[PDB]
Amino acid sequence: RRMPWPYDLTSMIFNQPRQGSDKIGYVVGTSMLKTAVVAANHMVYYPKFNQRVSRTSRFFAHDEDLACVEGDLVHIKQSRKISKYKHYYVFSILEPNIEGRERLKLGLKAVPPPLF
Amino acid sequence: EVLREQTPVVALREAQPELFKGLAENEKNDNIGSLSVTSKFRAEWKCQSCGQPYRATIRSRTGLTEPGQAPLHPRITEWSAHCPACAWRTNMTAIGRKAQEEGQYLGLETSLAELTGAAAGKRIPRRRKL
Amino acid sequence: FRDAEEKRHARDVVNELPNPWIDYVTHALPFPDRDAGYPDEYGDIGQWRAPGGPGSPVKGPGYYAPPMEGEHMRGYTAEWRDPEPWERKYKQ
Amino acid sequence: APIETSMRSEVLPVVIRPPTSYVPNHEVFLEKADVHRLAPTSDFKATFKDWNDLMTCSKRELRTRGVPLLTRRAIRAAVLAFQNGNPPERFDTKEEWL
Amino acid sequence: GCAKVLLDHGLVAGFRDFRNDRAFAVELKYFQNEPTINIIEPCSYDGKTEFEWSPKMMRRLMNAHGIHNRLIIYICRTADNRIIDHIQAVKECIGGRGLMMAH
Amino acid sequence: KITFYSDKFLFRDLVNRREASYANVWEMDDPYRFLQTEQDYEDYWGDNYDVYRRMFPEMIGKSGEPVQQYSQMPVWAGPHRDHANKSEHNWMFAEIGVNVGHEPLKKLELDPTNEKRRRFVIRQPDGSLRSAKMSEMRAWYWKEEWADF
Amino acid sequence: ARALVDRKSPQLWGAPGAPIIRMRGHHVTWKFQSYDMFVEHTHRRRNSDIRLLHYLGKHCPHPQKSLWSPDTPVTQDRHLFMLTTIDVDAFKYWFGVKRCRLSVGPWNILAKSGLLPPSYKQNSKIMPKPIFDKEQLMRYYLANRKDQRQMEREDYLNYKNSMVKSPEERAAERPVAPFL
Amino acid sequence: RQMRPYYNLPSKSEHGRRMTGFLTPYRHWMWKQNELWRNVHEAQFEHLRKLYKRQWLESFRVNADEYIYKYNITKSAQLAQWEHEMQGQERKRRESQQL
Amino acid sequence: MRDPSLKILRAGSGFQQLKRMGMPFRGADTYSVKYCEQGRYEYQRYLMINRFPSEYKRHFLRFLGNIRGSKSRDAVPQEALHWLLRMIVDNFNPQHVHYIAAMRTLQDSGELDMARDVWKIMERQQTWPDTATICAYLDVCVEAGEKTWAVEAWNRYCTELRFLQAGEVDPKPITR
Amino acid sequence: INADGARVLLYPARRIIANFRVADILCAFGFQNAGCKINLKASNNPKAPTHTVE
Amino acid sequence: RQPSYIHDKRYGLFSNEHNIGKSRRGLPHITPIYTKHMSLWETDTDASTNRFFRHYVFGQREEHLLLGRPHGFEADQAGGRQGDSAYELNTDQRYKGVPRPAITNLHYEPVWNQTLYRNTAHGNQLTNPSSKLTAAVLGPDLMEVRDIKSVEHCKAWFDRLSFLIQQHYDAVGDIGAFRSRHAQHVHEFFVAFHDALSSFDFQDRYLYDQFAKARPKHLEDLFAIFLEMEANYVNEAYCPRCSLPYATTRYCGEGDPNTPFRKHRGRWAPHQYWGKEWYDVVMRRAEALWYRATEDPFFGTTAHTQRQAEALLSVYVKTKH
RNA sequence: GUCAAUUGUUAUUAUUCAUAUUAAUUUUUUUAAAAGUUUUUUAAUUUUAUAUUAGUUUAUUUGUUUAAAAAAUUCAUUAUUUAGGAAUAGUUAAUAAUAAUUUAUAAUUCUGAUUAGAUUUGUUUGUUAAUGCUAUUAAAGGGGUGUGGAAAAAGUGUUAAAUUUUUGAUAUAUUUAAAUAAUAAAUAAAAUAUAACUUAUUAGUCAGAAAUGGAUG
Repeated sequence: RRMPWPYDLTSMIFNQPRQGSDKIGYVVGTSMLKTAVVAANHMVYYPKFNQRVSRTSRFFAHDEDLACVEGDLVHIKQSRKISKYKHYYVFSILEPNIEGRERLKLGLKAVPPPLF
Repeated sequence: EVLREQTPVVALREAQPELFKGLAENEKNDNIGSLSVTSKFRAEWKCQSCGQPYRATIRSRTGLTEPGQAPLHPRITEWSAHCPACAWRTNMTAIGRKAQEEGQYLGLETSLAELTGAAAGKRIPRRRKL
Repeated sequence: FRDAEEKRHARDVVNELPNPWIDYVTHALPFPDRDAGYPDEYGDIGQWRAPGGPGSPVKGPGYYAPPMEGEHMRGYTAEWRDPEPWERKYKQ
Repeated sequence: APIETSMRSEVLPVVIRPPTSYVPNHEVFLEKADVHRLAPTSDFKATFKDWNDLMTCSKRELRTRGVPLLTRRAIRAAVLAFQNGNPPERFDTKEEWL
Repeated sequence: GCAKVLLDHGLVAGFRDFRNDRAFAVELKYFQNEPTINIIEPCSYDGKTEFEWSPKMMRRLMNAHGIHNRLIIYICRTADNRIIDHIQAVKECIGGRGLMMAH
Repeated sequence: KITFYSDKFLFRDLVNRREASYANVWEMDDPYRFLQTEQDYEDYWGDNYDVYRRMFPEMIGKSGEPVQQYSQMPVWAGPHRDHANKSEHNWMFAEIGVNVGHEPLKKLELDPTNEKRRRFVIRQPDGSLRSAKMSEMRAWYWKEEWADF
Repeated sequence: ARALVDRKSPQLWGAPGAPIIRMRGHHVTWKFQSYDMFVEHTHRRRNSDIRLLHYLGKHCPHPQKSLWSPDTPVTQDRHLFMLTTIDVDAFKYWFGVKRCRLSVGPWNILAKSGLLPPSYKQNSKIMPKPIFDKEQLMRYYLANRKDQRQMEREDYLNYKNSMVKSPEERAAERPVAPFL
Repeated sequence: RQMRPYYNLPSKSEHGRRMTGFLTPYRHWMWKQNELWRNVHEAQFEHLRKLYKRQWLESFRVNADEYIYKYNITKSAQLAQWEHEMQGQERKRRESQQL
Repeated sequence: MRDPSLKILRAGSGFQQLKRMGMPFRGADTYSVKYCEQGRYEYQRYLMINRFPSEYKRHFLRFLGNIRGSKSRDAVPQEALHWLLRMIVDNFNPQHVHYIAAMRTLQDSGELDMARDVWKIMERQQTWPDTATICAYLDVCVEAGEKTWAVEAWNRYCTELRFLQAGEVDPKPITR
Repeated sequence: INADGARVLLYPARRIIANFRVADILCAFGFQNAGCKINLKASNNPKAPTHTVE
Repeated sequence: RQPSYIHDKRYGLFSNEHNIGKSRRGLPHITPIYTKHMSLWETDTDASTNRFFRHYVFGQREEHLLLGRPHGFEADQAGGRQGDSAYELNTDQRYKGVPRPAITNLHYEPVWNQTLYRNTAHGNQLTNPSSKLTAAVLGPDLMEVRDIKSVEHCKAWFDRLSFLIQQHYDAVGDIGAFRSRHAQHVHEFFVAFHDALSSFDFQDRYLYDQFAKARPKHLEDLFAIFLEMEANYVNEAYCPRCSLPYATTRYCGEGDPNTPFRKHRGRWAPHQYWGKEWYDVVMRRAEALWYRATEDPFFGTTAHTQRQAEALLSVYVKTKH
């Protein structure tokens, strides 16, 4: 048995109007337009083990002015259904990847490419 | 049943012989009369009107009960003086009579019958309302 | 009907006695007046706890001293401002 | 275990009406009570002996004489509504249903 | 704080906070050339799990079949970060996470 | 008990004794020096019923809420339906609610002073409404054990 | 609405209707039987109280003996007691505020307690329904009708707002010379 | 449940319902009598339904009176403590600043 | 063999307890006497709930709909006051629209004392009413005919109100 | 305790709780509130009775 | 289980029924109920109050791992925390964020929070039967009318006993074809009448208030009458275990159906003559009441009466002790 | 702040694992059950909307008046099985009421996807001293004149339900479905209304309660 553990990072920093209302995570994907893929942590607590592990997932969020560069810390919130999979909007960006803007200012991709 | 012989009520023989004589001749009328007028004994009876026997407890046709007993329907004396089927007409002939005589029926006759007077109304001390 | 039922009501002395089941409603809000033996924060039955323990809402401070730069002598004396035949043993 | 009781007649005198002129018989009154074919009231008329016979028949007594449930329903208030002020005035609906 | 508690219960002769960051010293105390601390065990065999103790979960321990029994000593780290033995922990009726046991 | 008192636990009990004062000697050796609070007095004297009945009158309670009748509801239907109020079986009615009905607050749930007294009405078979006396009310709560050892 | 009508459960006025106080039996023998009174919407779904708004109380159909009374023989009003518990709080709400329906099945019981008058299906067969005519009721309405002014104080108090601030009370909530 | 008496207005058409729901001009009058007995007995409801609705409202206004009154005791206490915690806190940020 | 006390003291957050916490013998003798001591509603703690940014307004409108809609025909004049309470009971702090909506609806219904009750509630809630709201309560005070009320409310809230002098600028721009 | 071949536990209880053998080994011993469970298997075991005793 | 009033306070009073009114609701997976103890809420409660937040390894760790707070696997601060981070250490957070809410002032200045309405002005001005307001509004006149049964109940109680005293005065006499007077019948009723006054389970105390005004002066000494009864029952004619002749009727208990010698499978026992033992049982039965005469709190008088002393002395002389 | 408590006769030892109890299939007459829904003036028209199928694990989500009765939506987060494991495909996103051949190269996937196999997605069980192991729903099968407020619309019944009070003196109905019957299983009788099967019985006898003879070899 693996039961959802609400007490976590996003719960402790932000008062969530309902379950999972707001979330926080790193901007993994900005390939799609007006849609910054984010990886955030939703906790699962094992009563058997009595230890809780983190299962990280992928959420989409809508950034209007294309403000989210790869490697940023965003504080997203839930909202009305924008598409089949977007229901989040980037409420605020905490940590901007300075390099990501500058490494784009040089003319490159905001992150070196993966290896495999 | 709970108050086996605690009621000081007197028997039917001494009190109401006409009911005692109205009883169906159960051959034990010397015994049936000895019971109280209030008793819950489901005695048989004779149709005063319909020439048949009918089963109505002593107090029902009597209409009398002990203080502490839950009072009966206050108009039972007539309901059980008459054998039940043959009884219906009696209490309906009276009210239908005074019904057509004015074309009016209101069951509220009890209230005006309950009304002894505005003097009797003041037997209630009403409360100092806020 | 209404008057002649209220009128006969105006005669009987058994009336004019406030019947609780008619006069009012005991409690209107869905949450009870006080905590009544329900499972506590730690999951134990109310038999194993006493209401008003440490989980009780904080009673709150008494005074009000906003700053660290709270500098006033003749203060700090305004917090405390403390016949009869008592039995000797008990007063001991 | 002494427990007295106000007998069911003493709370309310249960007196049964005599037949009105419209259904003055034991049989014709039961003929009035076949609202739907599932209650064959008419072929069960003979089961009761007279007017005053039908009226006092109880849940145990009606049942023991073989009266099926739908009849155990329909025959009842034909008496009761009659006691209350509604004699069994109901146009049979078999043909329209059928 | 734990050694401070065990000391006041006497399972150890006496601790000392040398204020060294790494390690401090505690003097064991023997009786009948047998160590006073028969069975001492850390509550959470793993750091990932941190079991917390209701003021009743401790109170059930003090009663071994109807006799108020303060033999075993459990240490609790209160929410206020006061290292407290289970005995005092039920006294002022406050819970905390469970560090270890000793008896 | 299996408590392990410290080696110096009664020190405050000592400097009390080692510094006690007594005006007359009998005070020093009085037989009821042990008795400090009422919780002590109730037990020490709980043996001799004699003083126990005469010192504690409140233990043998004699004051209960008098069985009080409640007025009915004047029904506009007239006497045509007023037969229903009278019946065979005296109906017992008790109040249930998210507020009231719980065991722990029983001593408050039936307090004669608490404005929120749980409501218990018995419709007597005649039709009158009376308050249920304390015996029936408690029967709506669960049972309890009690006996003089 | 459905080409196949839900035959064994036909209900009026579409769905999903307002609350109705109902009597749900827990299907066991009559000895073990004990019904419920509960505020549920009109239609019943097969998920068995999926749609229960609020649970009022419990009724026992079997006449129980002395409910552990002191076995008082002297009252003589110690008939077989019929226990019944009812949530007056919620009922005062749903009946009054949300205007739920009221089914006769339970209603007869509530009438016993003092909340409500006898139900309709309760028919005093000895006392039939009376006859009515406007004329003889006019003279009564002509004879004894309450004054308009007094009645306006009655219904207003009886229906709108019982709590009316008396001058004495009004004399208290009047402020004082510090800030008056 | 609409009832279809026998002397009710009949229709001699076999295409549909045979009996019609069109009363006899006496069944109108018995109705206005039997319908009245309801109105005679029913007008008690809208009297009660206003009464019970009145109490429950006044109930909510006197019960929640004590509640808001008591809840205010808690929040005023809980908050005065929170501004006091940041006070008991800020001195630590000071002393740790000294360290 | 592992200690039995451990086998209990280990699984304190056992999913059995989790149900009794709601995360996903029985007489009156056992329950403590200290139960009957808690005063009315003391058992409840403070509650600081954050609601959705939109639902902050929708919920206000429904409250704004009842108060200014209570005095239609059926709902009692008092009802306007009962909706102000149900909001406050559930921690929605009552905004100035819900205050004016009460005093207006209450005055229209001839209820003057109750119209002051709404004013004391906002005196209890320690909500400082703006000038628009201050004049509102004074309006019922006119129907109330009490100088003792207006004088009281005068000192407390509208003391520093000063006429716009010729030299002062104009209605201040939004600064918050 | 792990006497070689078994892991035996002794714990308090309201009364004597054990199998038919261990019942007497505590009762014929003299204990009253004892409670014992012999590893529920006595891990290092052939089927031998002395391991229940030692 | 958790109660249901938890649902309302978090979401809204009576928010339940509005949600129930959904057309497509509960089929097949309902929206379950949010019943979570108020101190265990995900959002509102801080770390110092919610125990679950005090978890470290996957809880507070990530926070200090994000905030930059020097954090260890165990330390002096709340959760795996050693010292403040550079930000907390340098910036003043007293008045940053939401302004200090005005309702705080309510605490130090508490006169504002006051119950506008009298809790008794709810409709319960007379729910307290013993209050001063109750007797005032009811007046002295209707005051007794509220409790005519409490007087009638108590008074009818005695008139059961005063009647029983006379009927079963002398137990030797017979009241049936096999029915006899006996001392137990008055006692077990009286005990039951003393049961109502005194018991904890069958608990009725109001009756004693009415004793002063519902007492029969014929029974001011309830217990002398009790002792005057055994002196009658001491006669050697009828069985002391049976109240029937020990010769006429062979086996006792047939004649009074309530006799406990008959059980689900209770057989019979022979009769007995009046012997020393059945002199002694009377003695202890005579004794037990004597001490009770003064020790009985509800009925027994304060001290013995001249009617009592001669009454017991009668039983002694008769029982030949 | 009142209830956690473990019972196999083993067979060198290691290894949860044959013969035990609990709960189940075995296991048996005491709860079902058949058709004809019903209105209406118009050959018509009002009112009569989710058990039983077939194969689904990133899955199933919702009402303008219909009723009630006098500006609330089509979206979502989560959790998803196979022992030995590699690709998927009317694509994704942005335009827009475009896009049968627009614009990007996109989208899923080893954090185990798609196809295939089994399973109807679980406040329901059982076991237990207990984290656990171990069950459960009678329940939505595409679109093709589009009705209706909502497709839930040629099986699949049973609820006191269907626009006059049909009827509650009823709970009883006999063939196909769950639903634990050896109900004081053996001595004194049933405050009965007398109807139910009818006889209603088996196992053991080396080890461990208990055997000799007779065969056998």
